[PDB]
Amino acid sequence: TRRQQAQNIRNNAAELAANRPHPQHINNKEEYEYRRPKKDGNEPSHIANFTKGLPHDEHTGLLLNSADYDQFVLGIQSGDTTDFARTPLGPAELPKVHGCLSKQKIDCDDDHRSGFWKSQIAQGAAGGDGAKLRAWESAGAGLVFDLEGPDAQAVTMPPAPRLESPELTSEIAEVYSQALLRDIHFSQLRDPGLGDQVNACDSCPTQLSIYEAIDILNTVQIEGQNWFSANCCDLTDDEQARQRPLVTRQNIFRGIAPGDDVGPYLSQFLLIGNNALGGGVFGQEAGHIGYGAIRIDQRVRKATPCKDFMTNFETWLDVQNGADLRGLETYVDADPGKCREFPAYRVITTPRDLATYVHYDALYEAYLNACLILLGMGAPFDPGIPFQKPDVEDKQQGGPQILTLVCEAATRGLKAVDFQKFNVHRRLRPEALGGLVDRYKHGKGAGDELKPVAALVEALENVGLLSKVVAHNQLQNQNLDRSGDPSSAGDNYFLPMAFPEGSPMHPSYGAGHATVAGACVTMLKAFFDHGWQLNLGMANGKYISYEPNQDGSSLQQVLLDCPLTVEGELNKIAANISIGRDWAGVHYFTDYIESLRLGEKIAIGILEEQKLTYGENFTMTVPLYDGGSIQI
Amino acid sequence: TRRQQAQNIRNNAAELAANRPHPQHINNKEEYEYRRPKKDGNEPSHIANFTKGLPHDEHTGLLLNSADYDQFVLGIQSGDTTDFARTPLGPAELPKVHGCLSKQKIDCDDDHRSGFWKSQIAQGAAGGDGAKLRAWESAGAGLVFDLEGPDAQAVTMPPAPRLESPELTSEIAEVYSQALLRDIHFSQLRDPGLGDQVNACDSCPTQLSIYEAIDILNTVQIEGQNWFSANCCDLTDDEQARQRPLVTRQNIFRGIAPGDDVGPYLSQFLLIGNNALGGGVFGQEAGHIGYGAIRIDQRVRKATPCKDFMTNFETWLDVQNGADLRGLETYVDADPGKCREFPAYRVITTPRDLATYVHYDALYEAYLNACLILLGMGAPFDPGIPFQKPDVEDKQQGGPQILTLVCEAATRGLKAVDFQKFNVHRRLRPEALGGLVDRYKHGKGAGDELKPVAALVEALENVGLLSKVVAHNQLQNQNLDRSGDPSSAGDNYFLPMAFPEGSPMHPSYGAGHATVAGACVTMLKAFFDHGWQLNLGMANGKYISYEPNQDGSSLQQVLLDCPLTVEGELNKIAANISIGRDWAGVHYFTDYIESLRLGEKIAIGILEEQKLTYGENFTMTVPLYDGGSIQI
Amino acid sequence: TRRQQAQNIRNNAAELAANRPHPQHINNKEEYEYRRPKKDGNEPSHIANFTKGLPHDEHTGLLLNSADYDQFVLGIQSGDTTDFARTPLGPAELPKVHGCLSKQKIDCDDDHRSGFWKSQIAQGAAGGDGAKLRAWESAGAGLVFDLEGPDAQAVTMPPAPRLESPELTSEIAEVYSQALLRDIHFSQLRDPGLGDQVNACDSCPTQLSIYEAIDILNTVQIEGQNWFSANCCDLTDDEQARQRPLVTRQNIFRGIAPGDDVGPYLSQFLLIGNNALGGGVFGQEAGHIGYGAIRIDQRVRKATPCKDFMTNFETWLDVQNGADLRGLETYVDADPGKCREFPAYRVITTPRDLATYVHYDALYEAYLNACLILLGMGAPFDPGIPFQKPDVEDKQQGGPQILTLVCEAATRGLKAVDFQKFNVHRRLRPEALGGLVDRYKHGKGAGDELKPVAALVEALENVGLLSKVVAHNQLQNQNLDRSGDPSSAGDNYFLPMAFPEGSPMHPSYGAGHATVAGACVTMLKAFFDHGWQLNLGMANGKYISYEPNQDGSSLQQVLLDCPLTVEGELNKIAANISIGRDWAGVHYFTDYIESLRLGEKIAIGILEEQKLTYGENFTMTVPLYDGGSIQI
Repeated sequence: TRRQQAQNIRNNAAELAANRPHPQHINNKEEYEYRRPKKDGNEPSHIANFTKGLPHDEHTGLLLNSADYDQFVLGIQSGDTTDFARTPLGPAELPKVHGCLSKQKIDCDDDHRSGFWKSQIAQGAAGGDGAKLRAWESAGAGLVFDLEGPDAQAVTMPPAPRLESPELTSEIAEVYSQALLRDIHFSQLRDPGLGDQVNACDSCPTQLSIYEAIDILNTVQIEGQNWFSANCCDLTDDEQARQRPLVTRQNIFRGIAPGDDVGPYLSQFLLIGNNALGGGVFGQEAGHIGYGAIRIDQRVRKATPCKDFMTNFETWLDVQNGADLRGLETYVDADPGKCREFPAYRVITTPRDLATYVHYDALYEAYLNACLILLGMGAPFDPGIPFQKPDVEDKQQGGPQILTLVCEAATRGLKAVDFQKFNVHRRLRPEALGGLVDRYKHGKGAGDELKPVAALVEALENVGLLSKVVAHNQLQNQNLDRSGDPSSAGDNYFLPMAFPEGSPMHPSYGAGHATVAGACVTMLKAFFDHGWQLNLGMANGKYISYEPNQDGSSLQQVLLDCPLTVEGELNKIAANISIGRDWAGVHYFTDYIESLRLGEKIAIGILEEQKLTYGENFTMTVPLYDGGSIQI
Repeated sequence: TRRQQAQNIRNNAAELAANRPHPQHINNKEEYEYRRPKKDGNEPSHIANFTKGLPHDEHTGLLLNSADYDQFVLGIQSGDTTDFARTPLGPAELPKVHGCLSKQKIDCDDDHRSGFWKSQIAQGAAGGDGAKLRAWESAGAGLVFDLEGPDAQAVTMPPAPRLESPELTSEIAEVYSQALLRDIHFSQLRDPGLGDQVNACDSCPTQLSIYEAIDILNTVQIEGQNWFSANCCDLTDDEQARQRPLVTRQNIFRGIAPGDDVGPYLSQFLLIGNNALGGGVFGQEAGHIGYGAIRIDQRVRKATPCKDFMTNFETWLDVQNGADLRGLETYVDADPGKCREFPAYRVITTPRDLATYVHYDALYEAYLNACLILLGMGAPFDPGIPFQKPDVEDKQQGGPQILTLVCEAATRGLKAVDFQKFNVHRRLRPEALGGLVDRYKHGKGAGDELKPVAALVEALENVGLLSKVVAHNQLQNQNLDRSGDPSSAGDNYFLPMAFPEGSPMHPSYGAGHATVAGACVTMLKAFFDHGWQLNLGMANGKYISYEPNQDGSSLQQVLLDCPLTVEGELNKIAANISIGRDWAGVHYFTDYIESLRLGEKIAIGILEEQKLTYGENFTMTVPLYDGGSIQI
Repeated sequence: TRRQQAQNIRNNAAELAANRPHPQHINNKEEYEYRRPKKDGNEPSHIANFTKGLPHDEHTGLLLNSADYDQFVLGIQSGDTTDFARTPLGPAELPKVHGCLSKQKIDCDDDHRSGFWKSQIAQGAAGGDGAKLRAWESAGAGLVFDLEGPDAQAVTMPPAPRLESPELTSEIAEVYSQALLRDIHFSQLRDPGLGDQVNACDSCPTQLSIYEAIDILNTVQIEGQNWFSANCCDLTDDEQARQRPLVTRQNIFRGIAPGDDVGPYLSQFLLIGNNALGGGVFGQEAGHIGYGAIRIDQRVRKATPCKDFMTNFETWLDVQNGADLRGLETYVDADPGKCREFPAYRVITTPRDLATYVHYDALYEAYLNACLILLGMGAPFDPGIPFQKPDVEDKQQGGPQILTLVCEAATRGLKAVDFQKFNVHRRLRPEALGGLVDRYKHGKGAGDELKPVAALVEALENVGLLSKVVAHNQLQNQNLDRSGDPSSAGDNYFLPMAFPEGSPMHPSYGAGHATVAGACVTMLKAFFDHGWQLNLGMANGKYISYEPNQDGSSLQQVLLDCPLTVEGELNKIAANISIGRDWAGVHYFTDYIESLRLGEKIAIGILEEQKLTYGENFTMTVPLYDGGSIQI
């Protein structure tokens, strides 16, 4: 009977996931490798680990005490609510006995917290009361199982690069450059041969151009070796797989995924909408997705340009001391004359607008919207699927199953990475590295604590990137909000941050956005005819695309020799959101790719388990990011 | 280890669902009860079963041949792709031998199909070629299992009413009235004491008012017994549970769910949006949901008022003969002067606009949007959940898990009902009953084929509802599109239909919308603090609500003694979409309630299975539609 | 072999209990429904939940902070000793930050605690030192399993009434009346036709009589609907089952259990003893149970009449603030002249004496004593049992097995309800509701916090019950112990309490006494010939009973048309103890009945599991409280 078959199919699906090979998780061992001097001993400095939220020394900016970090890990490893509650959080005083846990300055008894914060912004954040202290997010999310999809520890993602490696130097340099090119028009990030390029309507003091940035990444090197230039023999099988080619105007800041290089940087699905329901009142260039009978506006809230945060020591320290600064950024006010709340809201013109998109990005928003656009267009499903082709011939006739599935996959994604972030890699944030660079150039830290970073900064200084960043930060510090801060005239080398709180309160390696992106897009490519050429139009023989205006009032069309595919744009939107974090300065490149590669494994795993529920015995062809496609 | 624990938790969750009591599915036995005369015998007429798509006699309008229906069922029961492909579809010729299967008129060889259709619309539907033949949707969807949630046959929904019963007469009469009140302003559907009521800007010839409609439902009776008036003793335990009170201006067409009666008819979540991100450029009354950084417009496509379909025999017959007429309805063109594509798109003003909303309603659209509004407002989660309250105190801090869960539930919903629709109840559509009424009054059918309907029509004629419907249809037939049809001057009693194809190609009992509604809302009430009073505002002491303008340009505020709750509006939006179908004339009331009651059981079942994955050992309190709340 | 059979019978008994249907636990959802206003938000007030022990605001008397209650639940749900230890207890100060946990005033460092208490009694309780702080009892008792009997979560008891419901209003009104009739003679609680009625020897100022009280319960109504008057149709299947008839002189305060109405209120087993062992020196009217060779005195400690506690705000607040006041009540001193320590100890004359009986009632005391009386009388066992009838004929010949079984059942009882009290219903105590009434009439609470209670108090005021309670309390406050309290001249509406600490430190719904009562009596009815007519005697044709004297020196006989049965008195003693709490004002009526109905299910379950151990293959016939008897 079905009662038996139901219990079995569910039991069989559990055994499938159990029979799948379980890998062993490896890290760069940096955690306990790099050390600093204590009284009659050397201790692990944890400069190359995530330390945001823990007590940071208010003068130095380094991890205040190691015993805090050692307790912090034990709470993750033991998975105990009690152990994690003993870990000190925020500004702290050092213990009188050596090796004991730091004393937390802030508690529940503090209604006014202005005194503890060193930055003017944080001091007057909570309407004058003083900024609140935020804790670590989803610490015990990696220790939760699921009824469908592979387990969190049943899949791993290969180890992250090191400070001494040439690979990282290119990654941090790439992130720095993106911060200086955050106000650039998206039309610049592509080969000028495709169409006429434009400059952002708002004239912003730029310390770096594209042409310069391309030279930096090809020139930057450690021990006379560039990441892009290094031949296969020198690199490991891991590094070989995630190695990129020489940086080009087309492929700069673009993900290594089929169809990313083809067309403009910005995926169509983040711009275009569906044709107006029934009698077409507007075209696809309008930017209204066919959300059934209602619509979805593709315009995003415009963050007031040339406004970066965490540019000086005081601002940076306070954030790394867990100062809650969410929603302190300002946005452009609307124009009464113009319709559709412009400029207050506008089409994604510059990387800033993408950073804002991903700042409050709903988990699957980017990929749900993509599914709606394709459904409204009338895109065919991968022929292998049942109830396709004519209604008359076969007497049978789904969208419902795919729509739920893109959301299903995201959940499984977060739990897989939340283990990798915390339990395995425990990697520092790019902004947290941005600090280390400045600290070395100010000659802070005890003995040879920051000696590991010495090799990194020289390459960044030798390519002349640091010189620009210091000059760029100087102009940002003339702002009244952080001008009062003592370090304003201190030539701060800190990587500029898009959000006042910068990165979230969870480690860098494994990206929440990228893991969800890889899983959600994989599901969409599985169901849809991945190859299907988007019939957006044709103009003067060559096939038509879209990209934003200089003011972002409408979509400027771009004309391509070959048409854009569903796969190419699905891979491109996956890259956009994942790299969208890299633009804000919260993830490295390698965070994008390895999370994405893990993302599809979680997704694939679900489809293989859900395959037993269907008695049709069909096949689904899923195109992979690493070349060929897998039959399910 | 986890590898073992992972396999077990999944195996344990399967046993939980298997240990749950499995009910036995019962129907009204109407299927093979009502009979008609053949040569030297009586055969099952199947007048009280879903027959849409099968061959209907082109002169009579009845089921052409029973052998077609008997084959149709066998394909569902056997669950064989081959058997279901032999069932004849669309216009057909009768066999020369008696008891053999009908010969299908249309095939793949027909490029032009204009000749087979009797209605002018269908004849010139496919740009002059002639309307296409659509098949049955999701026939084998009820025969699919899932990794999470209870099985399709592990849960049932009690049997549907009969033609002879007084309960149905009120339900069909309620649906008829809604068709005549489809152009009514939503401000009318509430007690006038709450605020000033308005009339729809567009002046439509109305054959029925609210005041009249309220009398009809209280007056209408079978064997001198009204559905609302009948005492508990007379009714069964099933009928007792789904019994309603005497119809009131407040509770007319409103679902029996806590908070449905309270406030206006239209739920806030189908009107209001979230406050503009960052610096508030607009208010909640704007109707922009906080879809992360972008937004969702709450305005829906306006279907040109006073336009109904399937009003005459020719139009009705062709649809019941599986004529594909999707997207033949016309919509109002935009005004160049006004912003935000008005009136082309507008706020949901009249039931028509709700019918359009649910015509292309994305599965979870109504309930996802509701989740976003609550999340953007900053609504608290049911306190029982982990990582709540202060960040500092507990050192821990989800929306991601609930956002996926509302989508997860919908999928499981469709497979549960798709069994009930096809495998169990196989109930006719309200539009298909609308035909039966007309046929009896035209004196069609062989012998006492429609004798069962005789008792129904008399009550509808005795309350004077039919008289209005005939008068209402007359005006609709003066339209040029169906004026040429012979039955235009024939006093057609057919229930007017909102969509040209009317109902979908799957039986009435068990509602796709309502089953998904019940499941999706149940999930939202579980996570959110169900009681939480919405702080939409306060005006002159009394708490403030919203409802549309007469032209639907903005939101007119309504002032209530007590504030609106999250539960009340979540129950109300659940009712709106489910009843939204009843307005279009595709579902009865009982379809709304029993699907919804089944919906929460599917939802509850998932949460109980997913409970094993968490080692926190918390509790979730879920408020039920039938009074008290269940602890998970 | 037996070694195998022993392991199997035990394994088989475990599977039996596992195969029994497991219900799903539902509550009135009141917990998170009723809300109060905080700064820019609404929070769950928890006015309708058990909050005794938690911090209560010392001016208002309401729950001081919700975050305390939310922590309190999490400790129960998580079942963690650590989490429950963080919950604040007793008088507390509010936190400076909002949403954080309240600071406990008292700790281990306080030797003198007089300062924290607001009531004179509590201040000078611990011999001048100041009352101690008591904690919650048997919080983790509901999370313990057993080797015999069904599991705690394998059985549930249907949900409790609400403040808005008419059912509760009658229940609270019934409890209030009992407090005013607590000094009444037990001869009054019966139809005067049975025999001559007497008044309590001690003349007590009574604000309410029986005749008045009977009118109150029939008159009291919510929305013009009385609990006893309401027809079946209006009520739910749960309410239908626990619905009572119009209150009568016979059935007033008497449980709905076969034989409760028959005879006097007070069960014989709480008065009579066994005939003196060997040569009868005294009769059964003496009140000496045949405890083997020794005896048990049926006389109870006399609490000095007209002495009630928690009559003013200060006394009430301190108790609800967990002030330990156990054993502060005074008892009547003995008379040197009279034998058998009278009046210090006496026969149960007034409900006060029953409240004292159940104040220190040993778990099974009432039901063990009942078993001894029946055994000493020579009552026959239910014929189905082995080794019955003649010794000569059958060559075989138990009391030992039943004597242990009544004690066995009690243990299983407490663990079943302790889940319902804490984990499920979490219902407030009647005394805690008694406060809410007063608070509303003093116009305390923030905004519409107590609006829910508004409907309740009006009915109590409209029947004129409150007027008496205020007048009754005034006289009690003239006592020197609570006269100094500021609220003495404040017209206090608080329900008078029998014990200085009133109710115990565990929620109201599910009664420890009633659950044990239902289980213990069920076991006794199973073994004994339930029907057996007690041969207490015969006087002037009609059969003889007993009830106390006005001074309580002996037993006054009552003469009945039909004789009393074992079942009737076993059901009556079960009711007496359960309602004995209702007299003290610690349980509602519904607490008595639903606990009792759950009690027999726990008991029945044990007998079914223990059935496998016997190879005789006999049957036991158990008479149920809901009509017919079940064969085991």
